Amino acid sequence: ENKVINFKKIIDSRGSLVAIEENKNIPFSIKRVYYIFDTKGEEPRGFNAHKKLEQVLVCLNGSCRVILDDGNIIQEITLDSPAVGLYVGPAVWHEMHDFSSDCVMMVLASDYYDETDYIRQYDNFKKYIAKINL
Amino acid sequence: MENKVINFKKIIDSRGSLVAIEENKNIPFSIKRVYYIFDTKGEEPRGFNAHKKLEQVLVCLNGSCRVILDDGNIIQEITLDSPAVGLYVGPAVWHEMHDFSSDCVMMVLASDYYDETDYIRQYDNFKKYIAKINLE
Ligand SMILES: Cc1cn([C@H]2C[C@H](O)[C@@H](COP(=O)(O)OP(=O)(O)O)O2)c(=O)[nH]c1=O
Ligand SMILES: Cc1cn([C@H]2C[C@H](O)[C@@H](COP(=O)(O)OP(=O)(O)O)O2)c(=O)[nH]c1=O
Repeated sequence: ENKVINFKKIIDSRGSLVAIEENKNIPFSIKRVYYIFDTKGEEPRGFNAHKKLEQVLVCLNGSCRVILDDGNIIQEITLDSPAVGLYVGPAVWHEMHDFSSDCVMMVLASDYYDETDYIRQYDNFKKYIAKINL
Repeated sequence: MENKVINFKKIIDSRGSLVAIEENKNIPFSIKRVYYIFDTKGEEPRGFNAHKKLEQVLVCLNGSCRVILDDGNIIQEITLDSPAVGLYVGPAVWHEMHDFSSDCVMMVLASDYYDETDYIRQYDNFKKYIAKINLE
């Protein structure tokens, strides 16, 4: 798989614009939108996977280093353009690293926040996969 | 505001800050589209129009921007500059975006897909448009 989504960009004298439509340029319906900013420290994040949740990650400013693990393949990608999406399907583990100081990271979700949809142990993540594989 | 301006609950920890918007929860409508303006330049604005059905929430994710709202009746201006603050733009509300900082990133939550046909690009028209509404 290739989980990158290159969004259609509009350009003019004024700037750039990108539009994201649920079930249009993204495979799911948007129920939530969240973002990280004014970041500090050197601790990364993510380190989990969901069971039902489908999301798309967008680095609206600065850049961030993201790693994805479908259980089969691990893909490291550096997000440094707002016209690039990252699709994090269900059962896909993820981590965000190297956040720029000026970074703004945005996530689009298929569902509302649910602490219970978070698999926080890689090992378990892996286990879960197998079972799926079965 | 008691209506137009929204304050989202923001979370601050050792790693940074985080804001979360949930459709028909912290925002009165259903999220359908999400677009964003970035890498801006020049001294010519954006906006200048109204919608008949489209509802939106503007949010300045980085840098700042000056937005003027006009329900026909009253005019309101507000400088957006904190990702935690949302600006509700209901239907029949004319709007304009100004003074985008160089590092500006404006995001916009919309209730529906892009549709040229729901725009009102003419002030006057907006005015007439309005006028009417009142009647009814
Ligand atoms: C991502 C997200 C987080 N939050 C909350 C939960 C946390 O207390 C904080 C986000 O931190 P989070 O990145 O989920 O890390 P952790 O759970 O390890 O603290 O804000 C929401 O309310 N909604 C969301 O959509
Ligand atoms: C806002 C938006 C615009 N667009 C398109 C419509 C236009 O072709 C282009 C520019 O948007 P807009 O700023 O409204 O253009 P202008 O005022 O110069 O006419 O982007 C989409 O495709 N989807 C969207 O969600």
